[PDB]
Amino acid sequence: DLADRFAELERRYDARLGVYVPATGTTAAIEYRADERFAFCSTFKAPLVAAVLHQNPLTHLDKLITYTSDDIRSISPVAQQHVQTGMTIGQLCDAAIRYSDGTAANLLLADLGGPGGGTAAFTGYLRSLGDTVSRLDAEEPELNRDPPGDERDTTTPHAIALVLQQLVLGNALPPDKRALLTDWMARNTTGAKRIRAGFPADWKVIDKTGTGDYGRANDIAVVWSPTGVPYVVAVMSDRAGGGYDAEPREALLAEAATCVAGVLA
Amino acid sequence: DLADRFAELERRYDARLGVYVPATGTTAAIEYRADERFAFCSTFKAPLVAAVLHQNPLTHLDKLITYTSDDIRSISPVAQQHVQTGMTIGQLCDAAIRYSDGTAANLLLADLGGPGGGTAAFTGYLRSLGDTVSRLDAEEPELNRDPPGDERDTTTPHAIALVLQQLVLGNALPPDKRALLTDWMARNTTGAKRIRAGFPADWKVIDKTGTGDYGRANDIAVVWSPTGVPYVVAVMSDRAGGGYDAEPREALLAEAATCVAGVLA
Amino acid sequence: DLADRFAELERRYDARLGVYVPATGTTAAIEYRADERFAFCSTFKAPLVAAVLHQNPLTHLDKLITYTSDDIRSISPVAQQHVQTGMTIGQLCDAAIRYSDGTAANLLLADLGGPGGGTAAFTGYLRSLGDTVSRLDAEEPELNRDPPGDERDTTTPHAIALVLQQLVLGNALPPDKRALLTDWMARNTTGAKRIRAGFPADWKVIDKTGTGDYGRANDIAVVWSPTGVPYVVAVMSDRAGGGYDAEPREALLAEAATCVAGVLA
Amino acid sequence: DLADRFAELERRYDARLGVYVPATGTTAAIEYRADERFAFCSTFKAPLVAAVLHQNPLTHLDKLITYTSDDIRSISPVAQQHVQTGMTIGQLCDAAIRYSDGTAANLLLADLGGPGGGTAAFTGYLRSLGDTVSRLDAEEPELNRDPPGDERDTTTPHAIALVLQQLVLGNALPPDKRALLTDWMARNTTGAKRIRAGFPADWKVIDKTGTGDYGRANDIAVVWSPTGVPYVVAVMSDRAGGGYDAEPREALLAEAATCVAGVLA
Repeated sequence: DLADRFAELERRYDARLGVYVPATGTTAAIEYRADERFAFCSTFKAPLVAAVLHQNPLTHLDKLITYTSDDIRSISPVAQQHVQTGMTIGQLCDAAIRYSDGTAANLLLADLGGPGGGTAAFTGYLRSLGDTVSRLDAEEPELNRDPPGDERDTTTPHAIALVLQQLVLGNALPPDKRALLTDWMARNTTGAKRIRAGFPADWKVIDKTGTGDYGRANDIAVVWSPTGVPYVVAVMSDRAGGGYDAEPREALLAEAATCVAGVLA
Repeated sequence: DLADRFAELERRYDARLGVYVPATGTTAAIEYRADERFAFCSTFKAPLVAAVLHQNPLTHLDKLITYTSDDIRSISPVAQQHVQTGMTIGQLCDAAIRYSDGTAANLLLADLGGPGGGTAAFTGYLRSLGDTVSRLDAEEPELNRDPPGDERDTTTPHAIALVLQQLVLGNALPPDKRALLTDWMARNTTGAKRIRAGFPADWKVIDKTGTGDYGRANDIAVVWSPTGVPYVVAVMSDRAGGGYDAEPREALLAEAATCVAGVLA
Repeated sequence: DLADRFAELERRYDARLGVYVPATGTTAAIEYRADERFAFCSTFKAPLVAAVLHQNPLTHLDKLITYTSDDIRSISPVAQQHVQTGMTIGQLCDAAIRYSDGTAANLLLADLGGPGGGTAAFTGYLRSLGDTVSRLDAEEPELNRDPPGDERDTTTPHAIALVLQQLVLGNALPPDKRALLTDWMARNTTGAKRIRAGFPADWKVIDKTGTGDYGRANDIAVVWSPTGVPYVVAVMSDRAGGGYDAEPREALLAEAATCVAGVLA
Repeated sequence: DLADRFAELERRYDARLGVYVPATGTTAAIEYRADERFAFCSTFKAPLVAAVLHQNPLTHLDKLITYTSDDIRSISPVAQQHVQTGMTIGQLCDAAIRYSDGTAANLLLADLGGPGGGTAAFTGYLRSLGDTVSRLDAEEPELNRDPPGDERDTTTPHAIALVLQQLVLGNALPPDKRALLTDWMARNTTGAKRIRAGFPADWKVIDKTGTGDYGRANDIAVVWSPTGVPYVVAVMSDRAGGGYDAEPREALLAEAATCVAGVLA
């Protein structure tokens, strides 16, 4: 059936594929390696922003945060420009979602506080919505470099999809803060060739990508059918065995998204 | 296999759906009511141009054709504007494909000459390409309103797909004339909500639409995978039971195109 | 001076140009041969529909009208298809506006009744909105062939623009009937290369074209600025020197429309 | 008389507008603050690509360039995705023009070599084409935030228009290399709401945008009339008085482009 093409796509792209689509009232749940651990990568920035939103008032977005030149460690296209000006929490939220700003993510983790620079506070927030599997242990860019098989900084397509469903479609945030998260994901600039490229243009797509070593390429997304029916699509992939320097294949994520669209149509 | 979704689409739209995709080297052929007769409607204008292209040298496209106001007996968005100046054979080809100009099609049939105002000459050209099923018996706009069950002005998704394959992908025309047909189909303006709306934007789509009474809506097309693999997609549909004035449902054709796209990925 | 470009366009196209744009609160009125008589041609079909709407209830649109093949005298892409079934008043309104159906216009004129097949009743309707200049004396297609200098079947850009302003922007019709006129004019299919081709795509354009002998080409339209400010643009032209068979030049109307857009910007 | 509308637009938008259109054989040059200095912003990426093309054979476009995470110090929608794989010189040209990739621009400046990371080499190339005014002193993103009144990283509408004319319309590049520059500018994705939005759709538009702080918004472009006559349109604007955080107003550039189109018609 459909689980055979996923294995076919795995051969043609030499990767390990993970797909989960939560079941709705009208459709059944799509699963393929759904409960196998994949690396969070940049996709954790999606619940991270929601974590800052959940515990703090809206005025917290206007707090100005200053940082130094030693604080930049990974790709940070926005943090590099404001070393003298500083950035507000809201600007750090925009950078972490739409541009995958690594340094902005580290500062938002620090805003959560606690041990591990906010990693313990973040996974603790992950447990509050019922995710007892995911875990964040390092910061950027260390979380992208974990060896295969290591359980640190990992989630699963099943686990990450249900969190995103509660955050965008559920009641994990008041409408209030919920529309801020959704709007940042709608104007994302880093995922044009992934799940968005696999769905027809008349489908609305909001997403948050993830990319790391060992050919790791992820994309969590919420799509809307042309009639307005929403779905949650979690697509993760790595190429463990091809080495640390294995190139990630975005086409595999886009090809799998077309397979999912064929079923939901 | 895929034929369960197609039947689950016929009930939702109160229509009869026909789908055929010729098999390539790596994939099998998709069929659903593939050998059932559907009305040609305006889709015959695509091989009609190929018949005029095939029978004449390239310089024949510069021949000026004159017509009167009585020749405008159907929707003719381009021929209606040049009644005083006349239009060349090449302009008649452009209008019949990109705008589905009914009057332009009738003049091109006259250019083929012969009995039935060129209908016998057109069906003969279809027989030369191996099409032993299709038949054109009337002109515009009579060909659209044949009663259900009548075999006049009908083809089948199997027959029309194999005809289109020889014209675009095969060698039924020399390269110079073949590129003229493909470009006219690429710049079509009437199929934005059919097969084009069912495939992702990174797939190239050239098509020719057809629409008539009894909720008739067809779309023949050639699609190109993002890597460059070509496919032929014939989608035809009617709702004859709903009556002469039944609206055609373009969403059904776009939804079926998304189901097919999921398989070709 | 904008009136120099209009005379420059007249020299470059070998034509006589007429332009009138009613003055709004913020802009001055554009005039060029504004009070010179030009042939109505198909542009009279816009106030003709308003005449049937104004004098008759909405239920009158469902009345079925029967006609014979001898009643088809002018370009009639829709009346030719429904000669056996007949057409309702509402369909005759649709045909007369979106496709410039000549036969549908004659049948709508007959619906106004009176002497001259409804021409005297129609000009009487023009007098009710304050237009003491325009006059319709013949039917289709005779009104398109009046010799130059003849005052029959003529209007002026000044007169026709102020009439159109009352019908779309004014209170000449109640809201329920006004929306029917605007919707047919918005989905017009015969004016894509005239006023529409001269304004940028972010401007909304509704129009009704006219074309006749002696190189007659007209276009009356209501445009909306990207911010929502409405304007009325009347553009008419003929080439009463190139002879009876002189080709009309659509580019002249489109070029003049870009000149007007430059002033309203 | 066009400079009065430009002055009204400056008051309407709280901005300073600069417009220059080089004179052709039949038309005179349009000027408004044509010799006043405006900030280059991203518009320098167009002649920068031409400088790299000019100094190297076509095979140099295949040279692979590698970079680190610190090379991403600005918005780089393409360079952020290929930091692991590296990008050839040709992709850097595509990214710097079609996506305004800041990091791709910095790498191309480095390919020119010399003092100042290639800025001195770039300004030298402008002097070879006769540009005695422009000057590039910094890299991205420092060049976008020079204080008002500072002459660094500035050009003029007069100077930038003549440079673009030599590169697209002149002989500053051989035909094989000229078509590469022209094709990249035709497929631009960042200028849909500027000069392109001010010209009618039947005009061909290739452009390169620029945006920075102090409300800086630029668009240099080459437009083609529907008959095929080309024009060069340089439109620059800033709102320095409103401060560093002043919003740029794209509508002003699109509105001014509509004023120019009315004159060139």
